[PDB]
Amino acid sequence: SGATRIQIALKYDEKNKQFAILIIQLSNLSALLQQQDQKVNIRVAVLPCSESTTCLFRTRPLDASDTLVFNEVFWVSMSYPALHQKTLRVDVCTTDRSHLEECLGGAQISLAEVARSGERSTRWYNLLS
Amino acid sequence: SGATRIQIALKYDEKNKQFAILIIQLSNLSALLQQQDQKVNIRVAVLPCSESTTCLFRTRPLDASDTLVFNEVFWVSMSYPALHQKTLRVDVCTTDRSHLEECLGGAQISLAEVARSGERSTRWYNLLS
Repeated sequence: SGATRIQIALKYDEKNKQFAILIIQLSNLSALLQQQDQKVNIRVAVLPCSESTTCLFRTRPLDASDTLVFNEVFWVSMSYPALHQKTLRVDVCTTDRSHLEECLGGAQISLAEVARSGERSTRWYNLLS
Repeated sequence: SGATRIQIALKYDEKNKQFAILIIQLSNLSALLQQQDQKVNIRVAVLPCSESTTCLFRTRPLDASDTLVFNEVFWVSMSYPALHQKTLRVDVCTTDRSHLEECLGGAQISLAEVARSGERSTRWYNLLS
């Protein structure tokens, strides 16, 4: 049925010493989901996790659909040299009133080549189980 | 201190419907490897694994060193559409004196954005322990 993909924009803000992560959307989510009516969120982790900062984020949950748009931004306080040692982990997760994440697949994105300046990069990433 | 990084070149060859993975070198390997007189190899997986074609590759082992150059190229036979669904999993592994193949760290590289054109990308990728 193919790969599920997530589109993510990334941008560093040197003026404020902060990194922006824009979770845009999922495509071909049908490929990753067998059941019906499920709620989906995306868990975002900036790894390895520095203990003097929040490194774990979760989108709001939305009704599963083959294309699914979140458009949520997450800001992380981090210097550029520190940012370049990091990897971004994003996981598509199923959830219910039990409040247990069932994270069915994800991507990992080395941040070593994030630009210090200029425009955001916006790329599609395959999810792996 | 810092991330160990791997430098990898990627290029699709549409004339022969094949994909090239050039494992160039490790950098700052001392971040992940403290033990002495170890030999190190790079394991390379194109996932998910179409059990027809060959998915798993592995460099020769070399004596561990903070900068470590391999320059090995692995060729994968598959059409661009199939390649566009895959993810590349690379790991830095020791070959212990007792034939343990325990792995120190790795990276995950979505291939969704490899150019059919055959434009050669050469990038550094952080490794997560």
